[PDB]
Amino acid sequence: LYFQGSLRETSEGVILSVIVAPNARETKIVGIDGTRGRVKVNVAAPPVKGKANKELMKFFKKLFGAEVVIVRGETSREKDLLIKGITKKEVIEKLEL
Ligand code: NA
Repeated sequence: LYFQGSLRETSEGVILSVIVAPNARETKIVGIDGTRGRVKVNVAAPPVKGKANKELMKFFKKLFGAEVVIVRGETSREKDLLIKGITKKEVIEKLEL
C-alpha cells in the first residue's frame, strides 16, 4: 500500500500529492515521504518560467493517459495534481509499473 498515502479520489479524479525537486538528471519518481504523504518526484527542468511545473504535468499526463492540472502549489515544492477522470485503482496500477 505504498503509494496510497499520496493519493485520494474526489468526484473529479485523483488528487496526487507530490513533492518536487527540480534540476534533476531525469524526471522520475524517486521515493515517497511517509510523513508528508507525498510522492517524491525529480523533475529534469529548471524551476524558472514554470518549466518544472510544465515538465511535471507532461510526465504524469503521459504516465496516466489523462489531463493533469496543478490544483495547489504552483509556486511550491509541494504540489497537488488533479489527474482528471481517472480512478485511484488506475493511478496505483500505473505508479506501480
Ligand atoms: Na516551475
